[PDB]
Amino acid sequence: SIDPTTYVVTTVRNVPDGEYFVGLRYTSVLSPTPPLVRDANGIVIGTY
Amino acid sequence: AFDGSIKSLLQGVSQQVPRERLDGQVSVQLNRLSDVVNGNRRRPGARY
Repeated sequence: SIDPTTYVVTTVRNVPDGEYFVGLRYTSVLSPTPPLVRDANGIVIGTY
Repeated sequence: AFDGSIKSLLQGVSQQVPRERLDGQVSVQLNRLSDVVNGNRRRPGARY
């Protein structure tokens, strides 16, 4: 939870006292390229 | 029977006999584009 008036935050159970970091998230999308078929001379075949 | 594939279509028009034309040359092109990356497609329209 986060108190709307004082901005105090309560963590999940069983965390001991100590030092911690606080920040924000981000995504790391990636997308390969589809394979291809290539004969001896390097020509592309079988696209369909 | 055998099969095959034309290497490419990105060298524009030519007028030599077929024995000597380089790879990629074609016989007739009109209102087309020799665009790379997108292929051999039609040209856009002219805006007033």
